Amino acid sequence: PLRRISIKILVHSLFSMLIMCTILTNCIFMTMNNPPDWTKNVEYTFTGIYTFESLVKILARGFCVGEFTFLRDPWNWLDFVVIVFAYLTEFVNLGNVSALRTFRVLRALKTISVIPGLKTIVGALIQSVKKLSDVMILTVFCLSVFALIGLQLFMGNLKHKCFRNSLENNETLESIMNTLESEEDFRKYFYYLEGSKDALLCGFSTDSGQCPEGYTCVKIGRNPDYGYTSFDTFSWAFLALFRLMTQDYWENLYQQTLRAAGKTYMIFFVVVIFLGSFYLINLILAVVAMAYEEQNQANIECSPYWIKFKKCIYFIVMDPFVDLAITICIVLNTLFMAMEHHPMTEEFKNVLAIGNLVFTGIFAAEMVLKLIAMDPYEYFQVGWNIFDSLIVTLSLVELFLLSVLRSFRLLRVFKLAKSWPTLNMLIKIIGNSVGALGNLTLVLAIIVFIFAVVGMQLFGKSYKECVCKINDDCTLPRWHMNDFFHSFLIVFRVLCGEWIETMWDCMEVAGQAMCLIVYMMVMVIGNLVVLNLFLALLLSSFSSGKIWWNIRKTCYKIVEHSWFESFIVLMILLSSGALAFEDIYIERKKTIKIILEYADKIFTYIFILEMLLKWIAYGYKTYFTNAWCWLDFLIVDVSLVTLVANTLGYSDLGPIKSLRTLRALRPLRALSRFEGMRVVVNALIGAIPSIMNVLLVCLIFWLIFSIMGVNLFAGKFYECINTTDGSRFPASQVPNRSECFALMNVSQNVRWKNLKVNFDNVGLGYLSLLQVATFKGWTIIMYAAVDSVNVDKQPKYEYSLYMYIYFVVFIIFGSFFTLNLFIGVIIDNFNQQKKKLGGQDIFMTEEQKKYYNAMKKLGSKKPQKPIPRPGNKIQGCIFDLVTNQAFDISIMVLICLNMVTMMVEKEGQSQHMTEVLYWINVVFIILFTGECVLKLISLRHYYFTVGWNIFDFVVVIISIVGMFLADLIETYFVSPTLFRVIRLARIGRILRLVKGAKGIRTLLFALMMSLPALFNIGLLLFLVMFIYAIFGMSNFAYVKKEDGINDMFNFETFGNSMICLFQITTSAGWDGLLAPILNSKPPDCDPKKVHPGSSVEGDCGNPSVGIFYFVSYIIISFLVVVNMYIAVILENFSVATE
Amino acid sequence: GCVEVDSETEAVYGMTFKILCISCKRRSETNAETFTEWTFRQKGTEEFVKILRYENEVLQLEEDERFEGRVVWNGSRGTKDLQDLSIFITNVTYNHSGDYECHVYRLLFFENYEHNTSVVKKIHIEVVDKANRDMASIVSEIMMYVLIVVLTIWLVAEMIYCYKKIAAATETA
Amino acid sequence: SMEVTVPATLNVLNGSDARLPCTFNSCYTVNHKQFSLNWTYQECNNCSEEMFLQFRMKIINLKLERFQDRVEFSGNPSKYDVSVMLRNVQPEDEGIYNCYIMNPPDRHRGHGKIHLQVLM
Ligand SMILES: C/C(O)=N/c1cccc(/N=c2/ncnc(N3CCC(OCc4ccc(OC(F)(F)F)cc4)CC3)[nH]2)c1C
Ligand SMILES: *[C@@H]1O[C@H](CO)[C@@H](O[C@@H]2O[C@H](CO)[C@@H](O)[C@H](O)[C@H]2NC(C)=O)[C@H](O)[C@H]1NC(C)=O
Ligand SMILES: *[C@@H]1O[C@H](CO)[C@@H](O[C@@H]2O[C@H](CO)[C@@H](O)[C@H](O)[C@H]2NC(C)=O)[C@H](O)[C@H]1NC(C)=O
Ligand SMILES: *[C@@H]1O[C@H](CO)[C@@H](O)[C@H](O)[C@H]1NC(C)=O
Ligand SMILES: *[C@@H]1O[C@H](CO)[C@@H](O)[C@H](O)[C@H]1NC(C)=O
Ligand SMILES: *[C@@H]1O[C@H](CO)[C@@H](O)[C@H](O)[C@H]1NC(C)=O
Ligand SMILES: *[C@@H]1O[C@H](CO)[C@@H](O)[C@H](O)[C@H]1NC(C)=O
Ligand SMILES: *[C@@H]1O[C@H](CO)[C@@H](O)[C@H](O)[C@H]1NC(C)=O
Repeated sequence: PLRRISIKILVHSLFSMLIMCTILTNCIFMTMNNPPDWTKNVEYTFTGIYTFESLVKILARGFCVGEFTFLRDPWNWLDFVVIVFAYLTEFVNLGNVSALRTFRVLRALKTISVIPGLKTIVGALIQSVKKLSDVMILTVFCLSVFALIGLQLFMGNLKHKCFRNSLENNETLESIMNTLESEEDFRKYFYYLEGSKDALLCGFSTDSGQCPEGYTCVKIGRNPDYGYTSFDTFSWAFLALFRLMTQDYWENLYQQTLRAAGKTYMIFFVVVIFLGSFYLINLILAVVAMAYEEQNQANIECSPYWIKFKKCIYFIVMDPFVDLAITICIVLNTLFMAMEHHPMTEEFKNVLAIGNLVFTGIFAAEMVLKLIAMDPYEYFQVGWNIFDSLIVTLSLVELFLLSVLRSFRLLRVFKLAKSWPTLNMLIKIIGNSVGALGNLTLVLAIIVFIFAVVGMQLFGKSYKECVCKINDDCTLPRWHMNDFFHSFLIVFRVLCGEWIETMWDCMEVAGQAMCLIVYMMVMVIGNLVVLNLFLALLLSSFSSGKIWWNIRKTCYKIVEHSWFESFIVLMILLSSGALAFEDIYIERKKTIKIILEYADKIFTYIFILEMLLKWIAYGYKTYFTNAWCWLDFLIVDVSLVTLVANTLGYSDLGPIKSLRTLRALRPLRALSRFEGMRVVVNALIGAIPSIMNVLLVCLIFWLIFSIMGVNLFAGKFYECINTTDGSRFPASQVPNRSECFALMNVSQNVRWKNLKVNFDNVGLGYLSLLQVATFKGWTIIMYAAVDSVNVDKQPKYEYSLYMYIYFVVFIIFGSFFTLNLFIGVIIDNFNQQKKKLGGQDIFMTEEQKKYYNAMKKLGSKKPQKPIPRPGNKIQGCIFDLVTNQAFDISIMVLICLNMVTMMVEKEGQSQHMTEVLYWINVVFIILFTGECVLKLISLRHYYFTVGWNIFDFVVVIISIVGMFLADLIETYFVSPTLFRVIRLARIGRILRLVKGAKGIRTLLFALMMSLPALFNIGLLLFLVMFIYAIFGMSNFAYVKKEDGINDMFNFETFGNSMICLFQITTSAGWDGLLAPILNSKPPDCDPKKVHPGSSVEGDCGNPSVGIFYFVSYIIISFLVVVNMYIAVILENFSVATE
Repeated sequence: GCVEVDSETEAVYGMTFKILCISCKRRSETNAETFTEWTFRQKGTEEFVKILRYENEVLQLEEDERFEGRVVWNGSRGTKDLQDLSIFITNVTYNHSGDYECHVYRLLFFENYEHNTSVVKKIHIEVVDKANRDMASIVSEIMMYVLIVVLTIWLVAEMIYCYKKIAAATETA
Repeated sequence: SMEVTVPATLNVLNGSDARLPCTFNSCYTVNHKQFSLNWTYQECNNCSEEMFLQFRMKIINLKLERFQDRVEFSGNPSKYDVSVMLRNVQPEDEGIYNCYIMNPPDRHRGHGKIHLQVLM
């Protein structure tokens, strides 16, 4: 009988709602980190209602059967595990108190089963990972291959330390190393570049360097970053290269590996980034988007006086014109609030105030007028009417009533969405997020909550037990898992790709095993799964006599002769290369200096002759109706201007000296010639109008965000840094500027300094939002905002601590949503273009297109004639033994074991292990050559007719020659670098693995197909990098060295400028590179320095051109990243379907 | 940053000349401490006579009358980390012809470590009466003009060639 | 309290060697100037404590008359080990042995207490 009451209370809306509210209260209580004493019995009531739900459903389902119908659906295994773990932890349990407390966190995953639909959407997540399988297999394969490369190339190189030369007390390296352990003792013997926890690396090559005077490079001690940044073992190499693939802080590994092993390993980092990192991130995106869209489409398919007043007002509101009137009022109010900054005269202040109150009075008048004109019920009927009502109420709450009070006027700007179709699309997607895929945003919120509380329960005790490992002040770091808020912040900062800097600290405090487990789970499930689903979703949603005439004729013939065109291409290349040599080392090599100064005149003359020939051959009409000819004509005119200036003399005067730096634009004449660059420029030119539309929408989005940020953080970043150490004063003394200045004239070395990228005005706010949205430089702004107190007050450590939610909201919307919106609209535009152009790709020339067609022609559906068996029967049995699948898989397993014996190597291995590994490698080589030579004895005339067979031949040849060359090196010569780079030949034997792994051979063929469009994009990116590097060498050479700019990385020569620019291409470290430029106006500088060896003066850069340079370069690099992203997506689609 | 550039090895009589000796550090952040000493031998002499030593910021000159009153410091100012030891000669004479030697006694500074290095720059200058423009510059200018001439000659050659060819093709109809 | 673990009771035959084993565990790395270990003996629960061995930059054996020269240090402190050895145990050695460990920078002081009983 009561089984009926059980089922009838089980199936019930309010029953499900009460369990929902109970588990949300559970999720509220699981974030206490130290629950009070009165909470044990309420936790008991939680357990009681959970077990009451459980016994209710078992009474409804089982009836002494063995819970068959209750456990046939796995979603109740969750409930059962929850209740049993709760009971065993209530009764006697073991000592792993935190590691068993954390198990009650599935009371948060119970929400997935309680709330409807979430079951289906987590089903979609688990269906997407099943397709992500093969991409993850290929990801770990390439990560391990590049980890072996980096191992063989930099094993121990990160141990290089500049050790002393004058050792006292007859000590030696070992005698002091086994003696010293405190970091001050380490500092007394190594270099330790003024602040870094790790000793500075040096190098034996002439370029890497540079151990100072009295120090000699030697590899002793621990690798940098507590010992976690290293290539010594295959494990640490795989971790550092996963760090590179997810581009997490890869800029520091770049700088360290170059400083230790040589500047010529920029090649290794270029290959690693522009193949592994980019191609793999975008391959994950391609496969996630494919699975998502396939499942998505498979899813889809005085009463008279009052009425006279009413008539009068409803007629005078004059619908078709008062709309535009209040629209321009809204736009002027936007741009009137936008002119508020921290340095403000009281005149500007009261002007802003009166303008704002006038505008809000106008708004209130109009809104109330039309409300009682068209019937408050009919008014409140409409969303925009109720929005304007809300806005006027929040405005009038500032009648006679802190900046969050006023900063809710900002969202007036959305009123423009009714007239703005691009803002309509933006409103559509922003509302869709809380509507149709509110399920996905809720699943993300639940996952982030669960990982926050899991990380807290695991590691927050250790963080407090002793930070003294990861801190010297023995206080909590910035990003610690000790509170729920900070655990959530860490999970957010790992959703953004910045896991490693916090994983190091967490590893040091609480064990590498648990920290790797937790952070790898967070990273994978967030980034490579869910935060990819959002972008794939936006992508899918946006998817859905008369001698003159013969003179002109012969001139046309000569000008369009291929010989003349190639001659001018060669001269363009020469005249552009002639710019690499003019760096700070040009006061030396005076012979080449003079040679280039005369070659520049020769080039000016040649290009003027070409311009005049093109004139005489085309006509002024055909010339000046061509953008390429217009650009060439402009550059030739600038060249002629500077030439006639330097020839007439009297020319080092201001404007013409500035015109001289525009010689950096000489490489632009190569766009017109190289059609690879020309087609990518045409694609970008076709895409630029939609870009401009969405860019205006996102600029006004960011303007809303930046006016909010300015109201929040205007002038609250000034702190008293103590110039020697770079440490903010303790805020117990000197709590404000008036005490900072007393300190500054009682002592000599304190500087009340700003942050130089802040929210002091809307321009700097746009810059700070750019940094926060790029995630490269955001942390200094976040720290200063959360420390902010007031305008002229010394910050206090996390005094606000909740402007972190301002930054979280700004990321989630302005950065996340708008950059994914950029991507969506740009892919939609590129697909519109690909369809307009007859269905052809839009990044390849036509020669490249037919190359790529004949390339994809290898995607044969036909199995080729295997080979004709020989008549000689012993060779025939050899033949079948060779061809059998057992033989194939045996060779595969031998290759895997070769990979394993390459992995097992490490730094500081003993001589016995080294020699036994040598002998295992040589026997591997012998058996590999044996199998290849016997299959050749079988297929003498038919073996080399296959690409994989010729690759096998090539790799066995290169491996045998590398090992015999190591033998000959031993016997004859001495070259460690060449030794290692020749040992690198044996990696082909492992690269043979993709012969049989089809799920990764397919994606390798996809990358090979994408290679031509990638080459055109790389041509254009290299020309943009050349132009920017020449601009760098001209302007930003001689800047002060800080952050990103040092001896190894700066714009002083072409090598240094191109390595800095390749670092920036991935947006990595662009804030650090821009920070030494942004400072002028001493004491940020010395504007009249000497710089021995050159006539240049002053060691800072113009902030205007610095900001322009770096912002424009990161935006152009973003657009070409989108270009390569589209190439990857298109070719993955192609290889999958065909 | 700093850059070591070689001095100019050809003075001219009755004029002024700045002898370059730039010796920068391997790491510019280091807080070194440097002074300098100059030794000089005339042409056809077996000696190396000290002429002028620049210590922390005082430049005191030796008893040599071959340089007395016609030489002044032309290096780093008020730094105490000199890194640029360049000497200026006013009213160059015929006796300013020989091998100079630039001593750089750089005593660095570290945590509890004070290195003591020394680099020696030797500069040989030969005074003349008229400034001879260097053969590299003269051949570069001659080659510039030669290349301009041969390029325009190639241009006009192909011009008239194609022109009379297409004229023969024009009067074919 | 500091993670000090020692056998609460240690039963040893008269004439045998008695290792008094205690484990001290704390975060950080031990410092020689910083790490200090003290051992005391009492004949009974309420009895006055007699220090018999200390670590202060090195082991100091106080050579108490009551032990003759039978006390030895038996532990590598860097390992969190501070055990002592009492050779050729005698009936009068019965009593309470206390290990006190104060380790900078750890503010807390560990304390292990062993009741040594001498068989017959
Ligand atoms: C928002 C976001 O990250 N969506 C995803 C998510 C996952 C994969 C993915 N595809 C990627 N493929 C290859 N490399 C990358 N990274 C490197 C470049 C990073 O962007 C820096 C940037 C610079 C200037 C910008 O423009 C400006 F200045 F802000 F206006 C905007 C951005 C993003 C990560 N990403 C994308 C694009
Ligand atoms: C800024 O920091 C430096 C050290 O980082 C402080 O310099 C110390 O000053 C005290 C008192 O004069 C000396 O006893 C120390 O020897 C100094 N240390 C060093 C490394 O020089 C300086 O005092 C700080 N600024 C202010 C205003 O206190
Ligand atoms: C800025 O901070 C200072 C430091 O406490 C405040 O101190 C005032 O002036 C002297 C400091 O020597 C104190 O004896 C006074 O008692 C302080 N004034 C008050 C009203 O308490 C100062 O008030 C702060 N604000 C400023 C200077 O505007
Ligand atoms: C410091 O105080 C002196 C007088 O006490 C004053 O002349 C000087 O201008 C002050 N300096 C600053 C930076 O306020
Ligand atoms: C060298 O000295 C002259 C005057 O003797 C001075 O005008 C010149 O500026 C000095 N050179 C440098 C580089 O300071
Ligand atoms: C150099 O000095 C001589 C006299 O010693 C004098 O006649 C001559 O004019 C001077 N020339 C210059 C350039 O100082
Ligand atoms: C230069 O040297 C010659 C001898 O070599 C000497 O006679 C002459 O006096 C010197 N010049 C000066 C200005 O002392
Ligand atoms: C060593 O330093 C002393 C002064 O401290 C100096 O006189 C001497 O020339 C230096 N020696 C070297 C070789 O640098």
